[PDB]
Amino acid sequence: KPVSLSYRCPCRFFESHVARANVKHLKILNTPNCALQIVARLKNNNRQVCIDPKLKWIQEYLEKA
Amino acid sequence: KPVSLSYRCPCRFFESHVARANVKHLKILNTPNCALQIVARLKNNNRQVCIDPKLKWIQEYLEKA
Amino acid sequence: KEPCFREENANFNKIFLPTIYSIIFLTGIVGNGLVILVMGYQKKLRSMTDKYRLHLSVADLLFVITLPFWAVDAVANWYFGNFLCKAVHVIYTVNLYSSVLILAFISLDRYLAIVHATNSQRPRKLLAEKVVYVGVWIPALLLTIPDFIFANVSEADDRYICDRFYPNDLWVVVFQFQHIMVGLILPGIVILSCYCIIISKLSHSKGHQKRKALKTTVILILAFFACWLPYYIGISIDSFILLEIIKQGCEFENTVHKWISITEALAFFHCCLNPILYAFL
Amino acid sequence: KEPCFREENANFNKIFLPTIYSIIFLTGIVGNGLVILVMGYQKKLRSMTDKYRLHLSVADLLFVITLPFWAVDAVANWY
Amino acid sequence: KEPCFREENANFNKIFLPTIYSIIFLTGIVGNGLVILVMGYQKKLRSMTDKYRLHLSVADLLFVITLPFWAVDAVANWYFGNFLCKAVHVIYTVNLYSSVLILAFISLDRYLAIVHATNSQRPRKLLAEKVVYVGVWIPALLLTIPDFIFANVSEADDRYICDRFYPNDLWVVVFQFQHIMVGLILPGIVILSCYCIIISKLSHSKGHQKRKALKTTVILILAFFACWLPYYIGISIDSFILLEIIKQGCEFENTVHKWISITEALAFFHCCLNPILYAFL
Repeated sequence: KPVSLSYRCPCRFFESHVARANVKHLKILNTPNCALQIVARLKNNNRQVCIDPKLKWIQEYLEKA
Repeated sequence: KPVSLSYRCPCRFFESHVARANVKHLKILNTPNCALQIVARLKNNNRQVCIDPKLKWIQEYLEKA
Repeated sequence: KEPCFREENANFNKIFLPTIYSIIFLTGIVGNGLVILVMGYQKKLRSMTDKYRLHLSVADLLFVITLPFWAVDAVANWYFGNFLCKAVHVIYTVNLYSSVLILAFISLDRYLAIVHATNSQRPRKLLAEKVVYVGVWIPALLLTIPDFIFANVSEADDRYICDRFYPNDLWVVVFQFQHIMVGLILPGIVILSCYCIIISKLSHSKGHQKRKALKTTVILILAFFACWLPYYIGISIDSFILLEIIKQGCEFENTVHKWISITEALAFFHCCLNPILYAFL
Repeated sequence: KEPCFREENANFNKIFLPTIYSIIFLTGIVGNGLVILVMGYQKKLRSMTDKYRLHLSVADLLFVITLPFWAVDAVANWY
Repeated sequence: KEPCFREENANFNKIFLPTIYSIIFLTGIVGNGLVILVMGYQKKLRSMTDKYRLHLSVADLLFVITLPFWAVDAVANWYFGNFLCKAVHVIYTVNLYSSVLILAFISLDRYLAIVHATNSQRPRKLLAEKVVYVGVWIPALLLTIPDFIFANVSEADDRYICDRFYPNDLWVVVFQFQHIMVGLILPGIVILSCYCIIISKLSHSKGHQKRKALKTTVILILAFFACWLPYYIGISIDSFILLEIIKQGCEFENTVHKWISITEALAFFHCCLNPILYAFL
């Protein structure tokens, strides 16, 4: 089945431009056997936007634990 | 100031009994001068509950990234 | 920059899908059983085309054996493990590629029969006896090696679903475009080329009675492509939804997924129309 | 006198339109190609009706060679 | 368990706090400058009580010097860096402990004067000159070592809040309990016990006029403790909100926070009543 009806990623908006000052509480979605979908809310626009799992600010925020 | 009121973090009721299957979206709150606050939205009750930073399920979810 | 808006619904889909699966499975297994018993076991074939239709009915019977597993996947949750999931996926992929390679071989055989009606009878028998296997089964089995590798069972919200899982979205885009390519473009171009040559060469004849063999053939091919056209259109729209071209559509992407499921259910009517054409003339 | 209330939707329309455009483009291309190749190139016409149908098929082929541009306009951005 | 959601945009606090702060600052600088100019530089002091009141006015002057920094931190946010934050915090802490240690010393001096009115005059002079410094100022400064260490300014969402930062909530609970204990319990017990001894030993007198000077001291101590009581009750209730006793209240916790802010704004009126008791008699 080369269509893949179910099991869809929120693996889309891999934006490198991430503002750590405007970033609100990031939500790491618990999707098993997928990429780490880190949907981080933005405090500037009050809208949920995806962040790629390679940003330095997101890596520092994850490692600050 | 012997009392302290302005910086008071949402680090209340750090429970150690959280189900990894019931943990839907572990939202890691990004705040300064505070600990690793990880508020996870449950699936059975749809209510946010605090999770301890030494939890094995939270450690595995952080290490999955 | 909103990731998904994941939303399930599928209230009508979860019951409309196994109904269509059940009627298609029942008439497909009945028609393919009668075709295999009459034209394959008793060797009652008279014309040349029926051997290709026997191969198509064999692949059809193989697919409709595993169609009730898709019905159980639709209405209920998958409980058959990973080996049966792999077997169902490889059977579906090999049938989907095999049937359109049968139709390509039938168009090539009709081109050899109509145009070169004098000197081409020995290559027709060789083509339909020995070259047919290495044309329609060997290239079909090499296109399901990633289906052999990447099909497994993952862990959704206690769902145990069966699907192909890829390391990244680029593999999904590449394999969707490859599926579109091999399933539609090149065999459709080949079928169009031989039919254009046949139609251009038929005008020199004085309205010959050879059109009776052509009529069922063009009816079968046109019905197959009419069944498979909206599914391929939906797959092309989803593949262009990927690579950020029409990325404004999120609920539009959900509608695309719903229509892809609906005309993927409706595209399985390509099975039963091969013995239905044998019931008629 | 509210001015427009201009609201988009077209979720089903934006996928239904290129589908119908694709089937109509395909069968128009096939039919008009066979009609032009049989009755226009080989001059296999018998009655006087078929010349008018040849003109109609020529205009039909002219329209359906630009029909996929309408399909691309329907689904995605104009380029 | 909703953790805190500490964002309630309490607008009346931000307009009410600097008004009270400016009023207390103005009356504190005027009254304490007048008291230090009259009884500290011109040597207008007569009795033994006025030296301790001079020390109280010195600590009062020290706190009302840094009160406009608290007003600026109330309506604006902190712009003065970390050194001024440390100095303001340590000055507030030494004044807060020093005032109640002065009042305990005045109560003990009154106990020595009323009961031992014959043989205790040279211990009173020693208690007013020499051992008073190591009595009040030395234990007040040694109680500000965590105030010296843990007071800093954070990197906020452009507020840069000036507050004492602790490694964990256990240190907050321990230091809140220590602040409650040293600020209210032991000096209050000492003052109450020595005043009970004073009242019990005053009934044997034949209505003497030696209790005329006792009225100002009990008025000052009662006004100080009536000013500081609701803030202590609010922070005791907040400390019991911590360590999981009244955990079911969250909006109740925010109400306790607002109560602490309002009562702490009203608890700085102990700076008002030290020269007002010199304005009257």
